[PDB]
Amino acid sequence: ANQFSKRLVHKPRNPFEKDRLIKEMQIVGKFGLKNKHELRLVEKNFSNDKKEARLLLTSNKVEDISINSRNLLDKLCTAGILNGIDLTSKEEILNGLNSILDLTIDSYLERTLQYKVYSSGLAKSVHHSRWLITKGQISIQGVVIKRPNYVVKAEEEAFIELTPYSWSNNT
Amino acid sequence: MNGLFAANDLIKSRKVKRRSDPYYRKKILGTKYKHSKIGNGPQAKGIVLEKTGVEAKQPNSAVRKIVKIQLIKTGKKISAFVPHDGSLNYIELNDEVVVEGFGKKGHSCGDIPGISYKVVKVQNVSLLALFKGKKEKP
Amino acid sequence: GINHRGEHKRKKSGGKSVLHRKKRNNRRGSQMAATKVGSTKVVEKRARGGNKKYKALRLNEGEFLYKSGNIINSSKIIEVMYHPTNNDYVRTNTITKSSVVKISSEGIKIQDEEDLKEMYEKGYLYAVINSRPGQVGKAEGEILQGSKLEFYTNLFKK
Amino acid sequence: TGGPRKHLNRKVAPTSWKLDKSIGTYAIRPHSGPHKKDLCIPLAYVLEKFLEYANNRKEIQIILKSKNIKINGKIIEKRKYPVGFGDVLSIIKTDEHYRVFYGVDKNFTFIKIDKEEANFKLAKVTNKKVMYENVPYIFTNDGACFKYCDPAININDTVKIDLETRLVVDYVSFKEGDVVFVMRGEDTGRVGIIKKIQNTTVICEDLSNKEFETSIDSMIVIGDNEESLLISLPEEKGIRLTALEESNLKFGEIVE
RNA sequence: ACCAGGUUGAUUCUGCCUGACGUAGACGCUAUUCCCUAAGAUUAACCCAUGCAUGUUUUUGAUAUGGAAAAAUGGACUGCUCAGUAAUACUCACUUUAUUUAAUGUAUUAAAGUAUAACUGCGUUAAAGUGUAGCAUAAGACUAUACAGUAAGAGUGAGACCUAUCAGCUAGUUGUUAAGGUAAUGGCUUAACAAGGCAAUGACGGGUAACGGUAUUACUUUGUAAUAUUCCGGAGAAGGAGCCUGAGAGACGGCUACUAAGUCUAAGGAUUGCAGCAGGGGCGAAACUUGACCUAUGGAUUUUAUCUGAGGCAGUUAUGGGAAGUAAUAUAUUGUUUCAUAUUGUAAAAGUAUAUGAGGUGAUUAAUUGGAGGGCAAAUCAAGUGCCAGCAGCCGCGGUAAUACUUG
Ligand SMILES: [Mg+2]
Ligand SMILES: [Mg+2]
Ligand SMILES: [Mg+2]
Ligand SMILES: [Mg+2]
Ligand SMILES: [Mg+2]
Ligand SMILES: [Mg+2]
Ligand SMILES: [Mg+2]
Ligand SMILES: [Mg+2]
Ligand SMILES: [Mg+2]
Ligand SMILES: [Mg+2]
Ligand SMILES: [Mg+2]
Ligand SMILES: [Mg+2]
Ligand SMILES: [Mg+2]
Ligand SMILES: [Mg+2]
Ligand SMILES: [Mg+2]
Ligand SMILES: [Mg+2]
Ligand SMILES: [Mg+2]
Ligand SMILES: [Mg+2]
Ligand SMILES: [Mg+2]
Repeated sequence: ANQFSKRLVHKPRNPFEKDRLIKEMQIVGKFGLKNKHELRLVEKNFSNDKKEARLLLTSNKVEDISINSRNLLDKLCTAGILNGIDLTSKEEILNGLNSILDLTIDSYLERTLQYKVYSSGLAKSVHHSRWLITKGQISIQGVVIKRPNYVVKAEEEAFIELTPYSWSNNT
Repeated sequence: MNGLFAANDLIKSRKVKRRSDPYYRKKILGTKYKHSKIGNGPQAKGIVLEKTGVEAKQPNSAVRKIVKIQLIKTGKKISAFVPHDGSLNYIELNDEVVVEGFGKKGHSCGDIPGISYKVVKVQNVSLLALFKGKKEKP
Repeated sequence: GINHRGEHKRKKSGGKSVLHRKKRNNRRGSQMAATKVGSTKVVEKRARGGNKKYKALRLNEGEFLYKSGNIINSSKIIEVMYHPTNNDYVRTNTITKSSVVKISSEGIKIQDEEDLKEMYEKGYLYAVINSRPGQVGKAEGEILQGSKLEFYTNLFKK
Repeated sequence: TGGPRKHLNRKVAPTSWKLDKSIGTYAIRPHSGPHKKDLCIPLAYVLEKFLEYANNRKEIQIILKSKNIKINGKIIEKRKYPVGFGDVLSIIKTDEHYRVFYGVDKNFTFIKIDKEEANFKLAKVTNKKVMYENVPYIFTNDGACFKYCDPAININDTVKIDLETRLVVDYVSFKEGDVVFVMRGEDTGRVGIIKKIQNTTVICEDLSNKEFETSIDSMIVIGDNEESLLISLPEEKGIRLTALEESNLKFGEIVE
């Protein structure tokens, strides 16, 4: 269809496997997701950089080790899935793409604002966070967010608080 | 015909061998415009004329209930199969029906012989819902 | 009315051709205007984007140039002697480009040459037109002298 | 289509006009003028987008009918007037003057200049022949004619127009080792030193000591020497660093 | 970067059918929000009731303080559709010393007499339109070229679907000389002469349910397939032909004739083209309001107040893609939607956002669709019927104990 109306993700290849539904149901109940569909969105972009990580190891260009690969390592580091590395040194750039292949789906699924509340002391359960966010009681440093699947970047991690003027506080 | 400068002899030879594909042969002759039974569409309309039954093939034994209609778009006569139990009691003569196909690429499936169409609507009432009992027939 | 398109002709191989659009106004033609001899008459034309053209229906007293003495003088036009492409124009007296004529030698002051002397006793001399009459609107030409007179006189009626 | 076109579309608009490809559908088709189709911009976009003096269509007519806008020393009140390359526009009020040439990233810029530079103008000769009654003539790029000039000015040399008396005042000849300015091609806005002049291209040297080749029609020499510098240069001076050094300044250089 | 079931008393192969998965249209059942995005292309390039989409401007000033006419300027752009065309149309690379250009920019040159309107006044016909007077009476009309700049015409070469039950084809056809005509090259047209031109590297024929590229989607190990849909280009206004004005029309919300369909009449005559926006009829399996407006982007020769069904803003529809709901902590506590109200906002009205009000419920205002022998996740659970009624894409169940039909 048109660009505004194409679809992003399809059905899996084998609809009924007992060896696939058991593995995935351990992820839904642990992280607290409502649809099987919304799990499929976060794994495809996990596949797409791994499609790009393989090419940069095999590039024979002298500048591709300098530009696009360094433009690969930053984007994960701003969201904070990767921890941090020195971009001036050449040999650690090789280590950065080699560390990329050792990730999982849970490295992406853990930096979500629903789970990141419960891992802090604000929420008791993960289901306590989904019921709390939608009423509008939780705020980042200036903004009041109502989307539990909002990705939390690296620098904005420590500044999660309650809303100061909500009924969840005293006022 | 394996050579570096033999592209003119390779394309001319491989077009001849491609004509023995049984799916590709019907695309060249255009048989779906020439010898189509219903036209080119998902459904059709018709007028009922008879209510008759047929007998299925061996080794099974039953009586399959069908209906002989006449289409509007082309004007031909054709037979369709009533697809559910106790559904023929709704049907009266001099009425309109809607016809849907079986889904086996123009062939007959099951043990019903020579018939490739089934009824879906009677008087703009869904026969799948009317068997469930949600609606009533006027 | 009269087109100058090229879409109607056959191919290089000889196969037929097919059209796909109607007649355009860009390639537009006209009919032939045959300039006769008589009393003078000039009509005007309108061409594409102004640019007026003049056509002459009946022409008289054309201008000619003497090559040896290098002067220009007017003379009358009497008869036509030769026309290259079609030999029927000599009986209908039509003047076109490069068709030799017969002019009066009254106002002309000629030098003393051997060839022109015998015709100069009578009234007539020879000239050849060099301008497009139907589009410029007036005739100009040269007087025959020397071996150029030797070439045309083999083609005369005799 | 039996005649000319009068409507232009925003998607086929030039990207150097810095327009948004958002909600609009049509764009202003400017008038015919001295400049080409590439080096011209409409006037109504200048008072709206680049300069910020008006908000809607009504305030455009207020500044234009008040007769303060002065392009090449002339008052103009038409919003469809094309502003070309190199011309100096000014307001009579507030003594504000600008020169118009491209930036570094193939976009139009406006640079505030001084009143000593506000007088003159630069152009480039393209053709020269002698007209009727034995009078010499020199034809520039924009279409102005000039007679009785110095015979040392050749076909490719540049001139200096006084813009008030409309007389040729100074000229700079065309040779090697001259500072140059480019305005077209894949490389626009480069300022360079001439090293080798070929018959159709020129082999040049950037201020960052690089190299590029460019046809002769796309350049204009602004000075014979580095110390001349007849005009004022832009702030970047047209260096246009590569994407490697843009990747070097962000993250530091690669230690080896 | 992945395979499974089916030929035999059992085994190994070739070979096909079927299951699992995409992309465009139609259909059955069920639906609470918000933002974005789409809607008579497929059959009929079939016929249309009604209403509306092209006029501006002191240039002069209607026995008339601001409007009659006449002049000037644009109606050839914009918008709608895909019938025809297999290449002449389109894309790319070149040429035009072989050509034309109103409105634009810079320069060169030159400088008394003569109509018709509006007005006043006599009329005509069913209608549609038109006539005779007042020596009637106004403004107007009787410079030429260069070089840039936009716009267009004309050439050369290369690329592009199926068919041999289509193997020979072409006579203004191929060339020479000359003329006419065009703004211009050219058998573009006409005289005279000559016999040339193309083909298994597919000529000449036949078919298409064939408008060409492109932005953009899929699937991939050197690349295939779709592309009416965004944008550029070409062709047509019931079917054919011809022409006026004009810088630019072989123009159709301009004129003339013939063919197919009509409509008004007082019977002598007069008249119409919705593949423009709404809307109706027919056709079909198949597609929306006979709605408001110049707010923003534009066009009309300076466009700050004129016009603008181009173009915006709202209503109807499971056309699709997003951010979300229908509970949480241990009967109880707290508190999301279905209700209303301020401000912001709108051309004027919605709507979104920020704040504020009440009432008390998750058996509620707040969940459906398909399946349970194998492929293929899930019952030899119960009651009826007995090769009947029926189910099953393929293999296959139904003969009084059916996990394979009907109900729970
Ligand atoms: Mg199927
Ligand atoms: Mg149609
Ligand atoms: Mg008038
Ligand atoms: Mg079609
Ligand atoms: Mg067609
Ligand atoms: Mg009169
Ligand atoms: Mg002949
Ligand atoms: Mg296409
Ligand atoms: Mg029609
Ligand atoms: Mg038109
Ligand atoms: Mg047309
Ligand atoms: Mg016509
Ligand atoms: Mg019409
Ligand atoms: Mg319509
Ligand atoms: Mg529909
Ligand atoms: Mg159920
Ligand atoms: Mg199982
Ligand atoms: Mg089935
Ligand atoms: Mg089953």
